[PDB]
Amino acid sequence: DIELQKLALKAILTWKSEGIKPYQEHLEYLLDEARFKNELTVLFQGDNKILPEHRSEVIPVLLHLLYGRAISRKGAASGRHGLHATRLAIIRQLDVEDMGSFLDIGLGPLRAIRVVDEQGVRESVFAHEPLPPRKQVGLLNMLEAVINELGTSVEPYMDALVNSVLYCLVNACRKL
Amino acid sequence: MKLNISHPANGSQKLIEVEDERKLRHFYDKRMGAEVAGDPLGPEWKGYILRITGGNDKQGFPMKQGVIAPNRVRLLLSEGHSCYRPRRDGERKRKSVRGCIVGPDLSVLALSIVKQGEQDIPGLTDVVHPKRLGPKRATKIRRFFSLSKDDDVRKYVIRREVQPKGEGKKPYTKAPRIQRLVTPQRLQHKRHRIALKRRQQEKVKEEAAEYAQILAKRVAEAKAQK
Amino acid sequence: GISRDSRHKRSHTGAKRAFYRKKRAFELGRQPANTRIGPKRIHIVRTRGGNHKYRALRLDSGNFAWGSEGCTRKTRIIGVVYHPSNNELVRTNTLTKSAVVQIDAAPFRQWYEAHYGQPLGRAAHGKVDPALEKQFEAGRLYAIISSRPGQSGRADGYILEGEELAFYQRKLHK
Amino acid sequence: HQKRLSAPSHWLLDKLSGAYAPRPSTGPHKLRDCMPLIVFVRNRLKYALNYRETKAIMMQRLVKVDGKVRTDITYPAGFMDVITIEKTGENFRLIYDTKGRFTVHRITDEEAKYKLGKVKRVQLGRGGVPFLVTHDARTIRYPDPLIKVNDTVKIDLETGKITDFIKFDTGALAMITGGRNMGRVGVITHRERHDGGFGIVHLKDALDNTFATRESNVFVIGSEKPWISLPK
Amino acid sequence: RAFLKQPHIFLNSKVRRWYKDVGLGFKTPKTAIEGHYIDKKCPFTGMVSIRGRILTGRVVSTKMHRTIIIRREYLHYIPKYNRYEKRHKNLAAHVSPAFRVEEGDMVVVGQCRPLSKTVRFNVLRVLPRTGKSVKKFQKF
Amino acid sequence: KLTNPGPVPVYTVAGPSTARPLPDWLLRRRKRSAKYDPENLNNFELIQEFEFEEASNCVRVSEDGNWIMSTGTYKPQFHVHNTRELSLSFSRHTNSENVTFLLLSQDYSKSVHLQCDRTLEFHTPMGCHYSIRIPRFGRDLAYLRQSCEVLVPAVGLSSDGSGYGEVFRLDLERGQFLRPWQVDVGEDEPGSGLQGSIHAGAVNVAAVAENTHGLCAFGTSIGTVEFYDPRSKSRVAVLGNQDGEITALDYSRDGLSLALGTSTGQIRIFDLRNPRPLLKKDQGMGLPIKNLIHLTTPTEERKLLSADKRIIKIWDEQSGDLWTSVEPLVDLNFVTHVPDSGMILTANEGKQMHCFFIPNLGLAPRWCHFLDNLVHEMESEK
Amino acid sequence: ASKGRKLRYTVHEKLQNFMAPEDRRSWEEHAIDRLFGTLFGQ
RNA sequence: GCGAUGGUUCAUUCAAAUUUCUGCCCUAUCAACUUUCGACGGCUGGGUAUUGGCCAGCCGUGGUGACAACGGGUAAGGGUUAGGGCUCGGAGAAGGAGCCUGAGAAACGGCUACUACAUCCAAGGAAGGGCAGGCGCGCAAAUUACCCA
RNA sequence: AAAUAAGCCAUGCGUCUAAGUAUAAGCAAUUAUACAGCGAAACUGCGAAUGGCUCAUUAAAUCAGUUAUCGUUUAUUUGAUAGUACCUUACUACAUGGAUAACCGUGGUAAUUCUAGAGCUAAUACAUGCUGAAAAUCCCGACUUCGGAAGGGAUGU
Repeated sequence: DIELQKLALKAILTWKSEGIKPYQEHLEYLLDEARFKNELTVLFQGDNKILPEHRSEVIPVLLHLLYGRAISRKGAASGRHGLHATRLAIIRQLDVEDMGSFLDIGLGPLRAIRVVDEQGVRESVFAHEPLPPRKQVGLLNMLEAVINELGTSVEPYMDALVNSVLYCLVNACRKL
Repeated sequence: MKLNISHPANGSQKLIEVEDERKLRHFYDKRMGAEVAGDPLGPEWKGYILRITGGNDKQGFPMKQGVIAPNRVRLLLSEGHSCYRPRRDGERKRKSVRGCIVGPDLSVLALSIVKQGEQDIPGLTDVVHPKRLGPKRATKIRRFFSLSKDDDVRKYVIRREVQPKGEGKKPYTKAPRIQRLVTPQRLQHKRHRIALKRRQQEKVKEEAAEYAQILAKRVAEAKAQK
Repeated sequence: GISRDSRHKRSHTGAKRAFYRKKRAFELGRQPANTRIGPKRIHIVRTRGGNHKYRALRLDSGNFAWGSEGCTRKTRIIGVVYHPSNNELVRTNTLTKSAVVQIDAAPFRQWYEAHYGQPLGRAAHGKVDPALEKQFEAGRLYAIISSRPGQSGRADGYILEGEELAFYQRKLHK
Repeated sequence: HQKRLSAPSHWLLDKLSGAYAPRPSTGPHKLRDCMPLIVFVRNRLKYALNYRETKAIMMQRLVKVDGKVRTDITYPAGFMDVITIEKTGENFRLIYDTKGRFTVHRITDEEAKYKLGKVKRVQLGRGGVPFLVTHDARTIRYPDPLIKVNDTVKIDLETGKITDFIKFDTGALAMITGGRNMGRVGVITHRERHDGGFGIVHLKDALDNTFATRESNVFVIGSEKPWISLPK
Repeated sequence: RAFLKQPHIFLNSKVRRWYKDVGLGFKTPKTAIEGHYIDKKCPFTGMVSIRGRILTGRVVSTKMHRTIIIRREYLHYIPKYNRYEKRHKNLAAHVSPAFRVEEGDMVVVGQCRPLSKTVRFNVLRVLPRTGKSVKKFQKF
Repeated sequence: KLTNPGPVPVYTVAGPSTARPLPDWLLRRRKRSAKYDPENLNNFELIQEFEFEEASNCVRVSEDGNWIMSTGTYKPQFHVHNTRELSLSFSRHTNSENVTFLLLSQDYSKSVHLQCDRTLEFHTPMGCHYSIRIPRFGRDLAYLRQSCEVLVPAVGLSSDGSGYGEVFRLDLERGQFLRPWQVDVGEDEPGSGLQGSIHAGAVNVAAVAENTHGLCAFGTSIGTVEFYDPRSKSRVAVLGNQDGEITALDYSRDGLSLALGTSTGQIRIFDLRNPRPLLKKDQGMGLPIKNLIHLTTPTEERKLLSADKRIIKIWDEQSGDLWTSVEPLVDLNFVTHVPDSGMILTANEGKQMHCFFIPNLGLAPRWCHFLDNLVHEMESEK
Repeated sequence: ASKGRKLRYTVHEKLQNFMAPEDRRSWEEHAIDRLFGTLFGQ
């Protein structure tokens, strides 16, 4: 929700840290709903790029906010140009190192999931649902965008993506 | 400088004659919208603090907020500004207005009491004035009376009784015709709109299917000629 | 005073003419927009038929087409390199049509390593002309502007590749 | 607000209707190829007397033009518009005569139900669909795929669909609606291309007068097949 | 100068030439089919469309950057003399480099959109004749 | 009104709030349709309609001090503000986006500007006395008052004669272009046009004095500042080879010392007789400095510095210590000061033209007295 | 040759009597010509 | 379910803008004219609703003319065919300069500044720029008519 | 039914339909009370590219015939017209907002809406606008009893 995101960002700025201090103007324009796509290419590929000294300070806040903007259904159009290009324009500009925290906020309960053990199939895991069938669809669309925007650089993140995609696939194959 | 003092929270207002400019010296060099204490004005104003909201100097010129000159200035006023109304659309007119600064040359000072004191001004703080009209749209009636989903605004609307002519007949009630009230006429209008949409899409479907079969028939007859 | 009529100029036979008529609103020509590099400053002009054209005066980003591979991405604009018409637009960095300007390369590089996977500028279908590879190792490509920035409100265009790329490199060397 | 003499010579006005003449409002048919409804009601038919009487006829739903109620007084009705009046129970049709003027034709519902309209152009509209534009500015979506330019169409006028079509043909009788040989019902016997603008046809009447009229000014009416009743 | 191009044809692919016929019973010359010049006011290379009037005539001055002037002669009827008189006019036309140019030849031109203050025509057919200089006369 | 620095405060009394403001159409839509709670007291403007909605180019206050002429970008125009009546006197449109104007008379009754489509436009309050095309492009504009003659620099090399480079000068009593004062710029390609090439060939800044001797100082792109003398019509000096393109040129109050500056961001205070610099300062970042003028707090002397990295630093001359520094939050293209004291008017890239107030360099000017009381109220707020 | 590029020295008619020459020079003309000699060369 | 209002695109109508060949009255006490606001191109862009030297950068050498250009004089018809009749046919709103609306104006309807008249006032201030009529000697001659039927 | 002036002098001078917004403290009423009929004021939409006046003129540039727009804009007219859901808010959301005018009051000035301050209230005015639901809607169609369809791809302008 855009109002709750704005009030939450105001509280994050009430936390007064010098890593967030030079980026506040760039932060609030992402929640201003008319200047999101321009502010994305102001943030990345700009003269005011994120400095790698306090990159460790801004990136969790920024990625929770960009995640919320990628979720929100209100201002987006229909079709692909509505919100599919928005998810693609976030993930195409994100770094592969920040993408780990991006998928960390992406996968809530399926972050620490294990599909395969020393034995074959974990039927104890598979005979249980942690997510709604409504909610897995946006997860799979997001991971499709992540993989199609990453390419080879998935190699440091092999251990969880395949567990997620395999869990949703075999839950569907049980539900046929 | 006579003080046109308004209490907006009670909705009352009163003009007060003030002589002895030594009493009015603390109003000097204060911009519009500034908070001044009314304590050095009079003993009946103990605890009052008020904002200054405008005024008219000598020769009756208005005082627009945001002009740093103390004297009378000659602004160019656009459409949606104060101190000027357009005679026609698109008109920018040069008008003289008094600057924001309260000087000695004023005639009336518009004041607004924001915080009272323990004493009541007898004609100002004592009289209550209700609002002229009640709310018209249903959700503002809902937020006013804090209704739930069931309590059906149409009996919770405000009312007013008037006595008409005809040598003193019965009282008569008046009620403001709620705008955002979902009536079955409104719902049937919505249903007729989406029914027009589905009728148009099925007519496009049938005409497209019949064009498909007729076009296949015509190219079959053309290849039968060939 | 700026107009589009032909009543002030001499004829085909070499004769001037009086032909005095007042300037009319269909001979109307407005003042030029030297679109420069900055943050987005666009003013909307209403025109005949009530139709809006977007006079962009300061622009930052536009999308550029690496279309031999099948992508176009929104990238920023660094500074104009050369202009075929004027030198003052090169001096004061004015974005017009058919301007060769250098742009950023990061989304094109990202899409290359995302689709093919072989990294670039740091099997056989992923293949890059080595001049364009030098542009990627610089991290700043040589694009050309195909959209009118003044009469559309955006500075978009395609990237230079092959013969045009080599031609404008030789013209930069000129 | 044109004068009575500057009004065209084919919707007639006598020495009676004042020095001025009504102009037709903008609509389907052209300006100079037009009969307004007030000239049809009170200057041709004389079912009315005055402008206010014509307004009192028009404003109540008593005059229907091409099967729809036409309210405004100077509505253009140029060519072959069936005009249904229900209180009198008549349907008039507009054709021409041999001299070049408007002619009215009384008819009932069976010939009043359809309209013979000449195709102006065929194109591919939005949605990838072929559409058809007649001289009444009627656009028909999804037509029959042989109905090309200068073909005429029997429009249903209760749904508006295509029912039949007559092809442009050397040997099909036609009606002239323009030019110096205006209004001469005869048979198309020859057609010359003249590519580069303004091609012609050579046309003869029933009784051997050859003349050349332009393919814009022609209008196909039927081979023999008088699908509208030309007045006997 | 900028690199001349046919405006919408993708040359730099790693996986042609656009020439339209003018029509009107004309044939495209081989230089207009394959010859590697690029000109946008050419009716076979550029997007210029020929419509309307179709004229002929004899060239005065071939020596100009792709623009020839035609002296068109005609016989005007003066009623005071009740006689025919010679009247010469000068047209201008943009020249494609597809054809082989001569002086004094009889050239066919065609009407297009205004390409300059004078230039409203393009060459379409050249008839190579041994026509002479300004002393030569023929209504044509 | 804001205050940017800690020790010596400046005051952004009027100015754009955001580096990327929205479209004014969308701003008015959200204002008239949404609910907003603005700072009604401290946020204001001081002169009416002191903006252009695109950008701005130059600000000059007259020697009478009653008129502020300012040229800006969309529907390229110049506003004339009467500063006693705190409003627009008028605004007149032009043919293209203006480069640089000067007032000729003590009032606004005569103006001249060098203008982007190679013109010089002379303006009266009646209208516009007609324009003169300069033959080649121009960079700045200066005025010989004692022998009334406009002199503009030019970029590129001349057509015939010598291949030095040129400064176009026309008298106003005589009316014609006299002769281009010939300044060497360097070598250029023999194969080019007559407007030059993209790399070099530019004279940038022309500076003169109007109360002292008035040596016509020019400055060109190969690090060269030149000196010409009036009544000689010929060269006097060529000096100051630097690495950067010379963009600053301004005399002091005495009539001896020069303050020049280069396109990398290095300023040199020279003497007119000593080749070695009196002062050097390498500041800011690599964006080129634009404008430097000397300004006297009533006892001392100090100097401006304005650079397009949004840095305007007021330096000291007697010690060289950085007195104060302002970040205008946007690109700024021109600086001027009110000749009394205190107020720096800056033409920017943004929508609103912004002006700074130094209480510690001077007082509020004679037309906006209450600015000192507003600074006083902000001092109460802190 | 073309539009403005050659300095056509023509006396301009409305540009003829704009401004009067106002000599504002605080130095006394005898010290100034001695100054321009004693620059970096001398 | 029937309409009213509104909406994207394509029509159509009503227009408007350019644009092709021919046709003006006389005159050589008008033979050179254009390049003197570019004069003829072509390339590139800008601006226009669009083409276009219309405008800006680069270069090429032109363009018209004794078959009557150019300059000068000011005295500024077409269609409908017995006939006559009938029909159609630039600049300004006190003076320059700049701006605003709208599908359509460079409205002159408004604004701003300068210039020039002129009105009210409590002397601080504030609003405004036409035609028609009579006299035009002291002696003269057609209604200040009624209605949109 | 024909009926020079230059200068003086007075007088004369929008827009409402059943079909946008009515709590006029406006009129007129009763047999089921948000509104219902008439409806001034005001907000909203339309209108004024002319009716016609004056006077230095326009010498194939206008204008006429004759073309073209494959080089352009078009309110109004009339005709067709829009397949565009889901896509991590769910431990959710499901009668959408705020402004003002008219109005009510307190005034300033010599100076008419020249207007200031204070309190309201509507929209077809300006403005946002995931949702009942495990479906929707397009192209393919194997198998076929006309059966009507297993399941495959896909998501405007």
